[PDB]
Amino acid sequence: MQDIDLIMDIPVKLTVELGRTRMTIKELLRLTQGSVVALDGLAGEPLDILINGYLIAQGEVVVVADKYGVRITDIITPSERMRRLSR
Amino acid sequence: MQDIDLIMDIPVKLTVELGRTRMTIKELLRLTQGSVVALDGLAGEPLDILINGYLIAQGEVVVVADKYGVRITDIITPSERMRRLSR
Amino acid sequence: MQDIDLIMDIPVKLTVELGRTRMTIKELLRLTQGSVVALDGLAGEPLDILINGYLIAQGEVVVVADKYGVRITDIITPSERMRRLSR
Amino acid sequence: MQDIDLIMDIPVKLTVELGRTRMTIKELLRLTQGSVVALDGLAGEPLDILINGYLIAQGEVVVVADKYGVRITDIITPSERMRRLSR
Amino acid sequence: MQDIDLIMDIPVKLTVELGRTRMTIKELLRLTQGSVVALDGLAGEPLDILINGYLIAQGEVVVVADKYGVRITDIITPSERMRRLSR
Amino acid sequence: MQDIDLIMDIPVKLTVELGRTRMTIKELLRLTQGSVVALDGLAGEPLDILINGYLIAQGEVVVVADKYGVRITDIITPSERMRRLSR
Amino acid sequence: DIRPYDPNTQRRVVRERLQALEIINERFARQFRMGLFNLLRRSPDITVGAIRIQPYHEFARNLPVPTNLNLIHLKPLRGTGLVVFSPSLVFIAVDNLFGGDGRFPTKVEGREFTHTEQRVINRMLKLALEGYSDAWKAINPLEVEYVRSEMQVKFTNITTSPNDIVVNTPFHVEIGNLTGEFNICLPFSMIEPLRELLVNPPLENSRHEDQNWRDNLVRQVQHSELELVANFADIPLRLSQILKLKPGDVLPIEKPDRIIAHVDGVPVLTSQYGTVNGQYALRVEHLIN
Amino acid sequence: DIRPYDPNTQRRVVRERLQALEIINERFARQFRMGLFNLLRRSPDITVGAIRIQPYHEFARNLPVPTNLNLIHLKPLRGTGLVVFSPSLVFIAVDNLFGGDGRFPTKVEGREFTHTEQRVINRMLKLALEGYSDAWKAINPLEVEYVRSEMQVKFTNITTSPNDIVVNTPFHVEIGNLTGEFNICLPFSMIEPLRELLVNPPLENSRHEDQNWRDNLVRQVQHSELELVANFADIPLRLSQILKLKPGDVLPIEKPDRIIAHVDGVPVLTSQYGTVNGQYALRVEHLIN
Repeated sequence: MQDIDLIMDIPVKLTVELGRTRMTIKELLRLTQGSVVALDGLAGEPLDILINGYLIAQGEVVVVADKYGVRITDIITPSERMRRLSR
Repeated sequence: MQDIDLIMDIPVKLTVELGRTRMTIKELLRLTQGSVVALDGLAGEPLDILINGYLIAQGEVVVVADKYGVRITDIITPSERMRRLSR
Repeated sequence: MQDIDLIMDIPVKLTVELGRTRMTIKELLRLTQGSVVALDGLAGEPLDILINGYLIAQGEVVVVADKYGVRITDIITPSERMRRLSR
Repeated sequence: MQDIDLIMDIPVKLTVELGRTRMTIKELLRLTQGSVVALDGLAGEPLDILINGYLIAQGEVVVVADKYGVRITDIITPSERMRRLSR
Repeated sequence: MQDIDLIMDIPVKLTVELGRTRMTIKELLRLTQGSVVALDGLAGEPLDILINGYLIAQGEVVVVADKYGVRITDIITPSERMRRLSR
Repeated sequence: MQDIDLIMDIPVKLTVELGRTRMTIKELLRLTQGSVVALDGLAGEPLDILINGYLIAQGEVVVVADKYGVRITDIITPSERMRRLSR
Repeated sequence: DIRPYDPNTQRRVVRERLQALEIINERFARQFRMGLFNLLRRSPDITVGAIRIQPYHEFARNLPVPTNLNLIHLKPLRGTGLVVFSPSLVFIAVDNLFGGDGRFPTKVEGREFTHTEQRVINRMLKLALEGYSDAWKAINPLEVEYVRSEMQVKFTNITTSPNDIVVNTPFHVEIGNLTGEFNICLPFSMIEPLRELLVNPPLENSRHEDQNWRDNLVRQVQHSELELVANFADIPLRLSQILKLKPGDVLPIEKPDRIIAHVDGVPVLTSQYGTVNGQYALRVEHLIN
Repeated sequence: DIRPYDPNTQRRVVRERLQALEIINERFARQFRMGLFNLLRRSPDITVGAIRIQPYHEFARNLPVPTNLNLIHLKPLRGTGLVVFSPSLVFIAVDNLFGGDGRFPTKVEGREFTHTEQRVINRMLKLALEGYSDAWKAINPLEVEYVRSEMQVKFTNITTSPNDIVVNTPFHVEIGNLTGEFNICLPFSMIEPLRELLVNPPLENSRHEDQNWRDNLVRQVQHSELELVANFADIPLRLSQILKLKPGDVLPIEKPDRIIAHVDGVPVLTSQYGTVNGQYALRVEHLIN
């Protein structure tokens, strides 16, 4: 509608997250330069795409001539979103 | 539509601006504690309302029992928006 | 230094923000002429002062003979800035 | 008309802009002699042509026997002008 | 026409000149603070109005509530323009 | 020096400008005989003094027995000149 | 609930009880009673008035004109304190020091204090300063240094704004029919860092025990848990594009030289992505400091 | 709103309250009261008149003829200040210094001051100068140096134009039925650089704190953002050509040896265009200074 066009003039910010993990503060203090930290996500899984910190879609990492890119694959339809938030 | 409902779940940020002004850096350095700085806007003029830094409407300042509030009065329809951006 | 003097000749823009709030787009559509919108900030709190959209200090609202003014009170030293950005 | 002829006797000034970019003042201070600064525009894009600071047309860069020249290609018709100003 | 409307969106600059005179550089060096310099124009004569340094009309000086104003009186039709340029 | 004396023999032209303003061509066409046009400058402000179209000093308007005169007051030192050209 | 905003209006800030400040005031009252009895050769009666929290202008408007105002600094805290002596108390002290019996009631003058009266005020001020310093020492080390004496709010601006919150503790001195009063005013910002110390009642010193308590608290908190999130990169886009996200859509992003690790939106370090043990890894480079 | 212009007319400039100037005037009044009591052996009463802002000619027309005018310089500020002594005050001082009781009313003379009266005026002037210097020292270091004494506006032109704005602070001196008056006049341009210091009320010294405040303000502003625009070249043309801009139209331009970088119309440096990383680049050469 016309208000969709009005908010179209408003820029927004997109965020791509590689993964997430949980650990104690003591473990973080144990970490030093060159330390290795694992993530919950596996290899080849689509990465989360966030708009102002809200996940809306998923994509795959590509490189464009010198720049990283995300190839959108799937959405976060309410059933899947509720399932992943329940975790 | 359904995508309007989808983006409804996405929170946004609103910004209220009292006014704007222009000055040199030397004048800013001259400013000290307790200094007085004027603004382009006059008294009683509606204040700008910004969504993620984009002006969408104007309102008037009110106080709600202990908290400031903005009473929306007018919009920033494209003619007025272009006129005020041309300034 | 001399480069401080050089950039002094360069004018900058100052922005004063009354407050901020978050709401859904559906709530904004529900809003009409004369609607009342609340803000996160309370009454009497110092207002944010922004230079090109970056907060650098806080002040209090005064009126100069017919014109609004801001009476600077405090700064946004890195500890407080990080604390308020974490919110 | 006759007033078009009258203003024809009045000379005007034309400005050609290679490109535009945005950066912080701190980054500018970091810049030294021989520093490299990028621009938003890409390679081969038509350059903006400005009359007294107002964009009216676009052209392509050519060299005339020892002197640079602009080969006009397109106009800034209101739809495109509004689209590029919205950016 | 439509191009008149297009150039209407282009702002222009207007210049009002009180008068003109000719003197040697030695006389200018003789001039000090508070010195008196005469002009060719007489008292009550219409002042020249220039657009980007080109004379197009003449007017009379008025004051608007605190601001000087020019009350347009006559034009610079080609016969008069040639006559005054021949001087 | 001796070349200052040589150029002293060369006469120059001085220009006094009452004020300046900006308007559209359509507004100028709307103007008729007896129309009132405002200027950016206020009442009592020193007028610009131009040598061959270059501002070098400011003065105040006086009348000498039947002839207008300019009473020089201040200069256009580079800081003020840059500040007023930035406008 | 909805009210119109007035820039010339301000609200209050609940209650800020300072039991330690009251204890310091009582100790200073005892010391000053002893000092005044020593000085004037007569036994005074000092009553500690209720501690008052009010804007600076409200305190200023209640001060009789002229009044003796003394500027003091409570080192190492930053600010300027004020000691207020009413003209009646100064007149009583002058009368007592010069053999006056106090039978004659004091006459309103509204005149600047004489240099002899200035010396009387200084004699009172030194003892008051010693007493207050000793009283404050019981809870926290402080040094009081007098700056200058003024007779009007014109010579004030101890505070940046007239509406700034200040703490005023009145004291009433009685050596007979006399009921003289002196006040101590301190800006709230000066005592703001020591708010925790002044609010809760003091306990026994046990400085080593308190240090051990803090060490144990630090040790226990070290085993707490959080969530570490690393943002790969960010993209500026528009909502219309978001409405058109489909499989296979490629969005260009800027290549991040370093990966910044954030904890609840708080950056903690910058690293680089890697592949170790079949999972993504971050090679820590520098901590955010 | 529309009015006809008259070159012999001028307007006013709002209000320019100087609280610091009033405080300096009060301190100078105290010092001068002490000095006059020391000199004339009688207690004077000095009242500070309201500070006045008016054109120079308006101040000149109110001065009785003849009057004692003294030229002073407030170093390091550039200009010439004036100290105005009314003939009545000089006559009162002469009468007091020579045993006159003041019973006889003063007679209008309109005559030049005698050299003895000149020495009386100099004796007053030295004390006034010391007092005013001491008063100004409290807020900013200044030195006052007397230049010469004149008895008419003929010998003036402290100001370039008669309509220049000056600041006049009257003072009323009373040592009985006498109500003598002296004035201090200063051009506005002399105190223009110190306008910020004089307008807002002074605070505590805290010079190190103020320097730290300025340093923090500088540091925070250093992270601000702007827009950098480089103009390739400029062309002089006409509007008729602009109406005929079409695809393929070639317009000759002068080859720029250097590319000037402007920020909101403010040149900052000159550079040369280049092609680096597939995008246009500017090799910075010299900064605009």
